[PDB]
Amino acid sequence: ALTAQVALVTGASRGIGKATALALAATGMKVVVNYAQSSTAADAVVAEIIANGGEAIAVQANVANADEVDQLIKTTLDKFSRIDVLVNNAGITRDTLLLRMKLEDWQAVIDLNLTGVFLCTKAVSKLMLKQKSGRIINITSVAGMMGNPGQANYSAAKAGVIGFTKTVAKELASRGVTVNAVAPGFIAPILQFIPLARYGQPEEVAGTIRFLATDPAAAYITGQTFNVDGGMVM
Amino acid sequence: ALTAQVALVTGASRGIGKATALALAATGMKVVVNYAQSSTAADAVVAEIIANGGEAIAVQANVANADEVDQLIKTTLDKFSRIDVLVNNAGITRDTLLLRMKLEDWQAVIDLNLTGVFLCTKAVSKLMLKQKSGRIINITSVAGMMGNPGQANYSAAKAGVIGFTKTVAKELASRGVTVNAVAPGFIAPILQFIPLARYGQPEEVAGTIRFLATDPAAAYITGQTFNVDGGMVM
Repeated sequence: ALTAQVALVTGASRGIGKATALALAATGMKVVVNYAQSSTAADAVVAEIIANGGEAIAVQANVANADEVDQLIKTTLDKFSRIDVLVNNAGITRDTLLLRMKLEDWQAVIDLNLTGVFLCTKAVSKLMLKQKSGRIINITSVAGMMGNPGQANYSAAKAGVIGFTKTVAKELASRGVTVNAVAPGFIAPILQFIPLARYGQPEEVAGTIRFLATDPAAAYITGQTFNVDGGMVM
Repeated sequence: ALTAQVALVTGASRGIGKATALALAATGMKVVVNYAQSSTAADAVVAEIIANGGEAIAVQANVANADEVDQLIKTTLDKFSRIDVLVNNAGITRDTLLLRMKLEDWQAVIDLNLTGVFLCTKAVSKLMLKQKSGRIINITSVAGMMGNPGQANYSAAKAGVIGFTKTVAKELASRGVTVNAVAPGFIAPILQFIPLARYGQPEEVAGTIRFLATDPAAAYITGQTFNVDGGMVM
């Protein structure tokens, strides 16, 4: 039951991750609020969760580093003893046109946004396969789907995440574990590409993540990419 | 509020349509259960909605016919005075290989599955534009997305619905009206194409439709095709 389930959300301190943490806890899930450096933001997310009648803890971990991913999971299990949903939300950008892009700026975006997804997903997969249940939601981006100048690294990483999602969905499906992606568009030069003529709100992405993560209907949904983008892609 | 909102569901007497009527009504919406020739079954859907504390009426119309569609809308408006969501679920199959496919069987499938969607969507569009709110969900099919031998007509119609969905999404967006599609897979030879290794249940398609139709998060979602297919397409 949702009130006994546990969610791990990476980079959950602000924006989409914060809203996702709040949304998941609102369904009754216990939530691990992961952060890299911004402990204060994370503590405030936890506080809000507790104020609204839920449980949560803030755990520091840079999810580009395997060692720290292990510890993030370890701490999550110590406190809550299980993991039911993983939301891979941690990411960075280092925008620059291709011809100016330093290797380190390519590599840092690949390391966290793509390899970080591999590391966390591999770590929770074993747990989910054992208990024969689980839902994994990877945060991709419209940039990954349509391309966007100045983001050759970010779009490569985010598209990588989508391909990774489809494969892992197929690997874990026999145990009923779902694996999906959510693609936010422009979330609070731009509006001409957004039919709904406004920026999205983080709650709107969070609500969609929460549908995939917790709705009984989404037990039969896996390997998909759900866009929350005002109509930007299709 | 959902408790004062009105949903029209076409082809609602059984299967995905019936589960959808029940799901929307459980959020508190007043539901019009449209049927063509299954009045007894439609009455039973209405009864169950009412028995669970909701509001619904059954209304006869063959939505392939432009006149019956306007009568459907009129009766709906006479009773509930507004339409906030439309679910275009009515459809038929006339399966055969292309080389044996009679024009009449091609045409009948195009008339209901694609042209029926045009008629209902246009009819409610003006209502939704004027009141500056509304959500339209078109039921498509994985057959329209991937192709399926024996279904040149059904796949053409259902792909058409998707292209239609995208255009209408763009047209109605400025008023905040969303237009999406839901692609069911195999819903209760075949299982090799479904990673989750089972048939879907009607309630799982209905819950996804209900999310798009009623969830605040889905206000920023338009022009999308949400697959409920156990992973069949990606």
